[PDB]
Amino acid sequence: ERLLDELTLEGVARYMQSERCRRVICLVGAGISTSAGIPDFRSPSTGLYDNLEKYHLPYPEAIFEISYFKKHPEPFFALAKELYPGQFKPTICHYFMRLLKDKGLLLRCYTQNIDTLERIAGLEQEDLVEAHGTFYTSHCVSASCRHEYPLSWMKEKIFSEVTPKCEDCQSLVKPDIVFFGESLPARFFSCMQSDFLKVDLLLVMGTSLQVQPFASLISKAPLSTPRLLINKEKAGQSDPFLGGGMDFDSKKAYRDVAWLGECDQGCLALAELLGWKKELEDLVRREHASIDAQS
Ligand SMILES: Cc1cc(C)nc(SCC(=O)Nc2ncc(Cc3cccc4ccccc34)s2)n1
Ligand SMILES: [Cl-]
Ligand SMILES: [Zn+2]
Repeated sequence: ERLLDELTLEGVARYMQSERCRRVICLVGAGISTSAGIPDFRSPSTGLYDNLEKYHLPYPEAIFEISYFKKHPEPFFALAKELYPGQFKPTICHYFMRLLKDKGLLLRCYTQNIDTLERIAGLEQEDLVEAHGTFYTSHCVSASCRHEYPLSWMKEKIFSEVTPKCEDCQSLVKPDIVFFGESLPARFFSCMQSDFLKVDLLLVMGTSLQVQPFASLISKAPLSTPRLLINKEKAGQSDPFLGGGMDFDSKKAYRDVAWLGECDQGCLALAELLGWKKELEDLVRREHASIDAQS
């Protein structure tokens, strides 16, 4: 009775092009941006926080915490300068999502990433749930002010090593990323409650589904909704020690498919099956050319 004729990428592609699949939700994480030269910011093994000792922190995790930021914002802003990407070129995976949008198939992209590449690739605010926030906008932290500043303004402050202060009230201005101690945006919960009633396919790309509540999203899909993981490692299965998890491989598997490899290569393989490879190549090459040519 299952919706996929077989538990393979080919089965997913046939399902996507059938009349049964009209609304796709993408859940994406750091694995979709590594080929753009942006390392994973939740990983202690990616060499982003190896030299925090210059910042003289009371403990290493203080730099992620909101109360420490509001008291001592300088370490965060110096780290932001050190980690600021040298270019923002979205990957094949980002542009595959733009094609889903262009084809009328994209219900929503939920991202754990803060790098803004989804927006550069042409996903609009309405299409996006930035579950961990984003650098795309920043706000004055004073509750009576909340003046919004664009990334161009925040970048200038970061690179000139001037602690960003609100022009209206002189309070700190903070990028709209979710620090430890802050709540996830209300938009995440609002959109989840509606979108998961409407989803025909979950495309899970570049996330190991380990950080909550973003990981628990997969259990919100209807039981029939196929779920395709494109990721370097299998993820989302039930923990044998702790315990709607992914079932790729048992005799009871019926809807979950794992494609294990680089996110770009998986999206390229899917686009090829769909007949979209030329469209995707042309889109990526033209957008990359435009980005390379920024003068
Ligand atoms: C600086 C910058 C600007 C843009 C547009 N894009 C990027 S992507 C590269 C990168 O990994 N950056 C990073 N900046 C800060 C990082 C750690 C961090 C520390 C404290 C709180 C966090 C709260 C939430 C999330 C992270 C937080 S990682 N980075
Ligand atoms: Cl993760
Ligand atoms: Zn202000």
